[PDB]
Amino acid sequence: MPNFSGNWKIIRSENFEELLKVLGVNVMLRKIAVAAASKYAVEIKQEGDTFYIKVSTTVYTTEINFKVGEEFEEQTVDGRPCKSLVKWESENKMVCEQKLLKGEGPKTSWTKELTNDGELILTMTADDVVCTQVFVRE
Repeated sequence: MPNFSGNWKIIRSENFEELLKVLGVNVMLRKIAVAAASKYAVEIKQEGDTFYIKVSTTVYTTEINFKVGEEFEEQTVDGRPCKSLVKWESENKMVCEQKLLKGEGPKTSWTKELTNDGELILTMTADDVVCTQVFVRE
């Protein structure tokens, strides 16, 4: 039945550069990351509380597996290892809070939401700054 499961292709990406900036990515790389971000695809397999997610661009791909409620390890957007915990927020929104394994750094989090008109909305936060990316079904 229609849920988060499927194959998504980004259609819009607001605030990406500003986010990477908070994470101390230099300008040339930020510019390249913005370019790479327009080929963000996401594959989601969802069964109940349980999530498989492949995010990729042209040259890079990552997979996460999580169950809502259960702690799991992943990377932040700037690729630092962190412990992550996802909770539902309503029927079709989950929110994930992160804490770093080693080190100090910015407060990061992310959210995924299925909208009523069939878009997948992703937000990623670093302190005061919130990136938003919209996807549609491949």
